Formats: sequence, C-alpha cells, structure tokens
Amino acid sequence: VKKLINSQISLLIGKGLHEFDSLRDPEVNDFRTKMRQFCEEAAAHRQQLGWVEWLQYSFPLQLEPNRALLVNVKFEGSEESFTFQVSTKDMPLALMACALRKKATVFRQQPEEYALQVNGRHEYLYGNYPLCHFQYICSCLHSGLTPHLTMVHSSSILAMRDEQSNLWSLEQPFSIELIEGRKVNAMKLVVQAGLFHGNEMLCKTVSSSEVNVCSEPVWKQRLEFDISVCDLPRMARLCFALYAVVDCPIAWANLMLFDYKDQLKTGERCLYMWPSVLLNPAGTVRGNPNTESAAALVIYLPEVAPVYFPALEKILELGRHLQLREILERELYEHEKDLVWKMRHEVQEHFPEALARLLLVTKWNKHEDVAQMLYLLCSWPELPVLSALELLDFSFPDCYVGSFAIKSLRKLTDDELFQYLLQLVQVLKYESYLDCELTKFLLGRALANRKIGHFLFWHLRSEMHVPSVALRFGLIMEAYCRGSTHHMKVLMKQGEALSKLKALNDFVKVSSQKTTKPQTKEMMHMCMRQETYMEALSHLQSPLDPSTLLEEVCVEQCTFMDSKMKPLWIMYSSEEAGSAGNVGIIFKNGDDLRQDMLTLQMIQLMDVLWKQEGLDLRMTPYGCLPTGDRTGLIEVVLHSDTIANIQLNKSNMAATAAFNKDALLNWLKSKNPGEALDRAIEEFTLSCAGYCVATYVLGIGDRHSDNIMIRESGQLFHIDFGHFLGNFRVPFILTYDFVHVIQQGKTNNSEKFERFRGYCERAYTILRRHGLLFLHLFALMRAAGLPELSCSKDIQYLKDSLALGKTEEEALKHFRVKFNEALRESW
Ligand SMILES: CC(=O)Nc1nc(C)c(-c2cc(C)c3c(c2)CN([C@@H](C)C2CC2)C3=O)s1
Repeated sequence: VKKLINSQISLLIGKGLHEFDSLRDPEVNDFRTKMRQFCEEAAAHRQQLGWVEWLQYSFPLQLEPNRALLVNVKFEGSEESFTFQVSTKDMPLALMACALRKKATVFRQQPEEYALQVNGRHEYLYGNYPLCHFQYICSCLHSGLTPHLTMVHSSSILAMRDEQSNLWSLEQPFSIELIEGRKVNAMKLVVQAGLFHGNEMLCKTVSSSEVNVCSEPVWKQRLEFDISVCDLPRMARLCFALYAVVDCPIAWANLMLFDYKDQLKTGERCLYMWPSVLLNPAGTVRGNPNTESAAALVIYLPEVAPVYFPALEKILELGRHLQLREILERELYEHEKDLVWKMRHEVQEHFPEALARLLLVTKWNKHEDVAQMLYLLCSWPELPVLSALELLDFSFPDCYVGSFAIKSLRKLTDDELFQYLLQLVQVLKYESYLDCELTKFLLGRALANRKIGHFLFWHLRSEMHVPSVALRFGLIMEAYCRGSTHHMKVLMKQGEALSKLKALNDFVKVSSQKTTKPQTKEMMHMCMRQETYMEALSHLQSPLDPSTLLEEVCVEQCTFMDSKMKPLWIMYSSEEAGSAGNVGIIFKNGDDLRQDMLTLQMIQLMDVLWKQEGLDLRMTPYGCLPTGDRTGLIEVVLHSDTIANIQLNKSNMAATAAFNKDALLNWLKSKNPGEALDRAIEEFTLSCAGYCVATYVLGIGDRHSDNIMIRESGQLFHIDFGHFLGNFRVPFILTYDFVHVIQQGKTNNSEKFERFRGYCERAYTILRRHGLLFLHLFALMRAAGLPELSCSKDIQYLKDSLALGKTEEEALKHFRVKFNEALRESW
C-alpha cells in the first residue's frame, strides 16, 4: 500500500519517484522529507475538521464579485421534491427551514444541521449570504432557469470526510578558474561571465580569452570580478554564456554562489548548459538534465577557507546603525536615487508602500547597504496585495524580500489566489532553491482548499514536459499527493480520461486525411464504445472545474471540429443534474495554447473588476486549462454559433434575410421572439462593449467572423486570438454588422449607439484604475517564456493602451479619438 501509493504518484505526475533518488541530491532529499511532513500535517488537520469546515475545504463558496424566484428542493435519498417561492434576499437557512417544515407535513413528523447541494454538482449553498450572492442562483436568474437544490445532512458530509482519509572577513575580489568545455560548433570560442542580483549586475562582466573551436576546448585561466567576496549578496547569481565569433550564441548556464544551506560554494563544478536562442540571469540555476547531448563547462570556485552567509541576528546587529521626495515618488536619476536612500527611514515611516522603489535604489553589491535595507525591511509594515505582487518579480530577488512579499500575500482570499494562481505558479520558475516560501505557501493554500489544489496540480502537471521545471514541479506534486491520497486518485481518473482522448484524437487526425467526416465520426464512436474507453471517459470531475461532474459520456453527440488539429467535441449527461448535467468539453492537442489561456484569464479578470464596480457586461469566461504538452481542455459554450455560420445566410431558415446585414438580427429574433428580443440586443450590446475594450487593451487584432461566436441569449464571445500586445499598435475595432444589431437594425440610432459608447468608456475607465494590477501580473508572466511576452516593449503596450501616464480626463479624451477613428473605419 505504501508501495502502491508511490507507483500511483509516479503514474500521475508522469515521472517515476525512483528518478528522484537516483539524482543523489541532498537538496532534493531534504525538500521531499520536509514537505512530505508539512503536507501530512495538513492532512491530519483536515481529517478532523468540523463538518462546516470540511464543506469550506471541499466545496468552497462560489459567490458573485427584493424579488421572487422559484426553487426546487429535495432530500438526499428521495425522488419526491418541493418547489418553493422565496425571495432573492432570503438566506439559505430560511430556505432550509421551509424544506424541513414541508417534510414534516409529508412524513407527518433543525435547519443548522444541513447544507444545500446544487443537484448533480460538487457545489453547495451555505453561510450568511442572500441567494442572489451565489453564482449558481445568479446564473439561474439570468438564464431564467429554476434552481434545483438538495438538502444534505451534516452526517452525510462527515461520511465524505471519513472516506477521503489518508563571511564579512573576506575582502579579496571574487574569482573563479574556467577550466574547459565539451561542445559542438563551426571561428573561436569565448565565455562571458557576469555576477547578477536579479536583473542588475553586481559588477561589470568579464570575458575569457579566445580559443579555437577545436575540442573539447581548454582555458585554465582565472576570471577575476570587480567585487569583494564579503559584498556578495545571499542570492548572488553567477551566469555564463558560451558563443562563437570571427555573433553566434551557443549555450548558457547559471548557478547560485551559495547553496541551499547558506554555505559558500567550493570547489569544482560541472555546468551542463542549455542551448541559446548573451547572458541570461533569469534562466534556471539547475543544470541541463540531458547530460548525453548537453555542452558542459567545468569551473573551479576557490577554497577561500567553510563560510556561511551571516544569520539574521548578525545582519540586524550590523544594521541597527522633502517635497521633492514626494514629487519623484509616484526610473530615476543618480541624485534622486541618493535622495531616496538618504531618507530611507522616512520612506518606512511615512511612505511604506514605496518599498519597491527603495529596494531598487539600494546598492546590493555593498553588504553594509544591503544590511541597512534589511533592518528597515524586518520592521516594515505589511503592504496591500497589489504591492506584494510587484515584489514577487525577479527585480526583487533577495530572499528576505521574497519572504516579506509572501507574508503580505497571506491575506489573499481563496478567490484572489485562484485569480492570480497562473502567475504565482510561473513565478516558481524564478526561484533559486527548491525549499522556498512561495512553494510552502501554495502547498498550504492548496491543501486547505480542494479547488486550489485541483488547479495547482494541473498548472504544474501541464509543464512536466519542460526539462527546466520537471524536477521542481514533480516534487511539488508528489508533496501535494502525500497531503491528499483521495484527491490523488480523483486526479488519476482525470489523467486516464485525457490519455484516452489523446489516443482517440490521434486516430481522428489520421482518419480525417483518409476518409469522409461521417465515416471518421462513426469510427470515433466505435472506438469510444470500447469498454476501456467508456470506463475511462465516464464518471470523473471535470479538469476545467472540479465542481462540474462529467458522468455518462454521450457517444452519439461526440464529434470533432474541422480545424487543423481536429479538436474533439465530447458531450456528457447526468440524470441527477438534469439540464445542468448536459455539458461539453473540447480536447485540443498539437497547438501551443498558453498565450490564448493567458488572454482568456485576463478577460476573466476584467469581468470580475467590472462586476466589482456594478458593471455587468455579460461576458462569457468559459473554462480553459492546459493539461500537457501542447494539450488542453476547453469548456463548450452550448446553444451558440459562429458569426461566420450565421452570416452565410442559408435559405429555408428562420434567420433568412433580404440583406446580409440583417442575418445576425434575424437570427437573434428567431431565438428570442416577442418581448425577449429587447434583452438579447442588450446582452449583445453589453458583451460587444466588453470584448471591444478587452481586445483593444490587450492589443488583439486579426478579428474576423470565424473566431467570434454568439449565444442564443445574444451574448458575444471570442474563440481565437492571439496574437496580443501588438504582436500581429492595433487600433480600436468596431464592426459594421455588430453596430447594426446595436442600433436595432436602424440606419440612424444615436440613442442606442451612444449608450454603447458609454458602456465602452465605463469599462475602459475601470480597467485604468486597476492598471497596476495588470502590469504586475504581466510582469510575473515574463517567467513563462511566451514568445510574445518576452521584453519591456510588450509591457509598454499595456501602459499605452490604458494610458497610465495620463490623467483620467486626458486618457478618456485619447480613448474617444480611438473610438471615433474606429467608427469612421466601419464602412
Ligand atoms: C457551439 C460551440 O462550438 N461552442 C463553443 N464554445 C467554445 C468555448 C468553443 C471553442 C472551441 C475551440 C476549438 C476553441 C475555443 C473555444 C477557444 N480556443 C482557444 C483560443 C483556447 C484553447 C486556448 C479554441 O481552440 S466552441
């Protein structure tokens, strides 16, 4: 059983646990033992949670960022149910009271003993919130559906819990010996070397002498750096770059000068290098695992003796010892930097949220100054979440700064954590050591919230094919599995389904090139009807949303789309869920989805920020999740079609039109007869404004009818981008056919069109006020290595699009010019 769990973890993470042992790495060994203990302690705490607390762990509340409605309620094991009329302002407890009173009269004879389950879902309604604060209830109101809920007793919840159990003296200049290499190229070879603290250099870079490409090259020369050994900061990074010249990049490699035990490193080191696109300080500090083919560089760190980095007590001991200040404190010159450092005590006392700027002006290549910074840091007041997100960036590489950022981030709600989880996982790629505060923070939150654990796992699992993170991410996942053996098995079931979908999709790719679609579709179904497929594809939690249950696969309704990669369309049904159980997922394999996944998350964030200000633009933040190498799932939006399909203006249809411009409007009329047409045009108008502003801010062009879809409700959404941040300055885009629907099919309708302009302006001004949040998240995403999110010019695009330099009046003026130009562009 102990053996079995190891084999199950190995299969789940895609890497045998035996491979960790074979490295013979003390840091790996210590990480595994320490974090296993940490995660098993979390498990012990979880298994003794009270039933309400377990609900909060397993089914965390999905809330939104008077009026009457019908609700159907039943009891766990019963066919019979009661339809109640309640108010939107009523609490769950009031609803549960009604249910128990009805049961008492039917059975002929305590609300606090119950929770309301959403039928056929792992989602619950509970707590002191009015019904309309829950996302499920709001979803039902907007779609006009009846909520269906099930009374679940505390003893049933506890049964779920139970079944799911488990130094300063060294003044000489820092130097190294470059011994030799082992490589392939066409010229002479040169090794550039630099000391870095994050992005900034600790001193000038030093080059090696030119040697012929011959060999297996040899140098055996000392490289001496312009910085004392006592002045090396704790997180000092020695970076190398091999290239050829008569420029031709070949390889690079980094390492930390101190090890994970705070000891200065000696002596000889073999650096297995990574291939280049000269210095790359943000690159990983672990060697290339492919030692067969990787070019190596052997070096010698001199035995200066055993020296450790000074402890915090010694650090603090050493350290213990105006209008224009404000005018610059909202890139700065030499005298301005000195002003800030001079008045660093005043920054702590009066301007604590300017810590970042203070950290950027401190001299990290002088230990007394670094010291002087850390004493202020250790009594620095906790900062808001927004400030802490900036501090996670690689520009702030110091470990005490990192620890301070995490300390300020502990007040993140689970909802905020979920929202920023993609970025936080990517920040792990900047980390220097395995055991770190970010990893412990994420694991802790993941074990305290099953939904966070679900998405943490998949973000990590989806990058196990990347050699530079496979070890780190594999270890984190192993640790998590030690924390929840039950959830490990739940995730294995998802993995087994995805394995079958990959095999099925490979068949479809081959088959689609050899026969007709009806024939490929029929053989797809025959493959799915195999017992191994029916079993593997049925009865699992959706990777897109663990609260969504994918029960019985509806083979007859499964198909594939015509796009190059032939993405699979998989439909499900659930008797217990009813119509809400009718859900679809798309499996797509062969394309890099990461950039589009980022775009969708950012649109999702925009939607939350708008709703927080009482602006609902009726967006469609459909689920999207990377699951493996160029593989991911997409949540199907049902009852929708492409603008292209509708604009074909097919005959013998309700949408058929006298002019092509009326095709969209006629389609909406057919789906929304009578008085319902007005709401659909509004839903269309609102969503159009949302996506117009979203694509403008994110710099998304290439917008055509094949990549835009419309729901029968009228809601417009996008299914391909991407292509963002001006990576084909993209203008604001207004399409004539959409303007036509907004104007109710009329040629002149300023009333409706200017309302639409108002929505766009309100949406735009709200995003400007959270401009810094976007900049900080995108900064952290530079860790991901996306082709179109590589440098400062990509970040600069957002500053320009949100006009953060300008005042609100100037920015709004500037936005109105872009809107008007887009209006003129429309025919
Ligand atoms: C009725 C109907 O077809 N409803 C639909 N709803 C959705 C949500 C559809 C959809 C389909 C596909 C093939 C994709 C997307 C969305 C988004 N997207 C990428 C940009 C993301 C993976 C990164 C796709 O590849 S199709």
